Order: sequence, then C-alpha cells, then structure tokens
Amino acid sequence: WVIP
Amino acid sequence: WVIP
Amino acid sequence: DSCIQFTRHASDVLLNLNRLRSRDILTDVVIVVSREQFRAHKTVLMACSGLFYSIFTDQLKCNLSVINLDPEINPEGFCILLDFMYTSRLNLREGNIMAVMATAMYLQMEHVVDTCRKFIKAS
Amino acid sequence: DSCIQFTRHASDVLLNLNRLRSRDILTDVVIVVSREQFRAHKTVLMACSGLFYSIFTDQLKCNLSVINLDPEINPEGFCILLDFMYTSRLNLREGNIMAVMATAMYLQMEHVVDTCRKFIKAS
Ligand SMILES: CN(C)c1ncc(Cl)c(Nc2ccc3c(c2)CC(=O)N3)n1
Ligand SMILES: CN(C)c1ncc(Cl)c(Nc2ccc3c(c2)CC(=O)N3)n1
Ligand SMILES: [Cl-]
Ligand SMILES: [Cl-]
Repeated sequence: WVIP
Repeated sequence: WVIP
Repeated sequence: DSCIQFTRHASDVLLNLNRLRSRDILTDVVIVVSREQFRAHKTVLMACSGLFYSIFTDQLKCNLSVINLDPEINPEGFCILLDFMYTSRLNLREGNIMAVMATAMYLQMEHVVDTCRKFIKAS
Repeated sequence: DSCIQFTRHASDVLLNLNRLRSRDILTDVVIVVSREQFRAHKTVLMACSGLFYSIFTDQLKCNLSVINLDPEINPEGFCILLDFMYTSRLNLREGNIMAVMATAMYLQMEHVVDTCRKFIKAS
C-alpha cells in the first residue's frame, strides 16, 4: 500500500 | 514497454 | 517466453472498466445492501472478492441479476470497497475503518483486511 | 482525496480475469476470425480495443453473442493480441510482427501499433  |  | 510487456496496461484496463461502470455499460448485476443498490460487472466482483468468486462460479447463482448481502453489511463500507475494486484506491478514514474491515472480511478481500488490521494496530 | 493505494491491485484483477477466460467462466461473446473461434468477455475487449469499444456501445451490436472480423484478419495475429489484452504481455516475433501490427491497427490498440512501428523501424 502507498500514498498515490 | 519492458522486458518482464 | 520472449514476450515484451506494457507496464501501464493493467491500470488502463481497470480505468476503462470503471468508466463503463460509471456509465452503467454492460453491468450485469445489482448488489443490494440494506436499502441501497449498487450496479456492477460480475467478472470484476469475482476478480476482487473471494465471496463473489464463490457466488458467481455456482451453477445456479451465476445466472442471478440481483444479489442481497447480509443485513449486517453497511452500505457505505460496501460503496468504499466497490470503489477500491474498480480503482485500486481505498478511502480509509477513522470514522469508516471498522465498517470497511468488517465488509472486507465478509467479501473475502484479504489485502484490504490486512491494511485495516495494521491501521487499527497503529492507533 | 486522502485514499491509500494497493500497487498490485490492477495486475491481480487482470490475472483473475485471464483465469476466468482460461476456464471459460462468464465469457459472453465469440470472436470469429476466418475458421477460428475465440471466447472472451465483452468488457475486457472494450477496455483494450477502440474497435470493440465502438461495437459493444452500439445499441444493437451490444446484444450479439457472435462477432465476425474482417476476412483479411489473421487468426494468429488476433490470438497474440487477445493474450496481450488479458496479460499485458505481447509475443512479438520477426515472423508475426506484420500480422500483429495490421490486426492492432484494425482493433485500434494504439500502444501495440506504436511498439510494432518502432520494432520495424529498428530492422
Ligand atoms: C482462486 N482462483 C483460482 C481464482 N480464479 C479466478 C478468480 Cl476471479 C478468483 N478471484 C478471487 C478468489 C479469492 C479471493 C479474491 C479473488 C480476492 C481475495 O482476497 N480472495 N480466484
Ligand atoms: C474513450 N472512452 C471514454 C472509453 N471508455 C471506456 C472504454 Cl471501455 C474505452 N475503451 C477504449 C476506447 C478506445 C481505445 C481503447 C480502449 C484502446 C485504444 O488504443 N483505443 N474507452
Ligand atoms: Cl483485496
Ligand atoms: Cl494497446
């Protein structure tokens, strides 16, 4: 999971 | 396009 | 093999499937959550959820145009998860994280359940 | 928004859609290319091809279970492109590149046409  |  | 690969292809496919959903094109099922109705593509639901995969591989349920979820399921939690299925983006907030995790456990969306457990553990 | 994103989600969705294709699950169309028949999901075909997008948004053609391509279309070129649609992988070879480029131009798959033009220019 990432900060888009 | 890439070499997978 | 000796294939070449187009990096953005999967993302572009998903973006177009979401465009079809937003315009209600070739949607073949309605998911009923309490009073709320959500139109979608059975194949996308199966690709994202262990629960829908089981439902639509069933020789009788595969032909249903309407699926009613368990009355305990929160419509907002479902909406956030349906958006994630079609975009890869999860709107996870303090006020919705419990409903999102419970809905993801019911829908059998293992990666969403994992990030919810981690975010709850941090707080 | 304040969304989080799961990097592998789009790729995982496409992998599952290819698993459904390989098992012939929820396929809703047959594409006829000369003597050869190819089963697929209309939504995936639309997401990948400008030609299928135009065909299946048409109020009459959207309901057809069989689509016949132009007799000039090579079945092998189509097979390689259908595989690309469901995997992001293109089996481009010296012996098939002309048939692949011609099929991609007909199907309106701009990124495939672009890599074929570049590979031909190099040789
Ligand atoms: C497991 N399998 C062969 C398969 N083939 C095709 C599809 Cl569409 C599919 N989808 C599915 C099944 C289980 C789960 C998911 C999708 C997401 C998840 O967390 N569990 N799973
Ligand atoms: C252009 N548009 C709004 C849109 N919405 C939904 C879909 Cl499924 C779609 N697909 C499509 C159209 C044109 C082209 C492609 C897909 C691939 C391409 O090279 N050209 N295009
Ligand atoms: Cl997931
Ligand atoms: Cl393309």
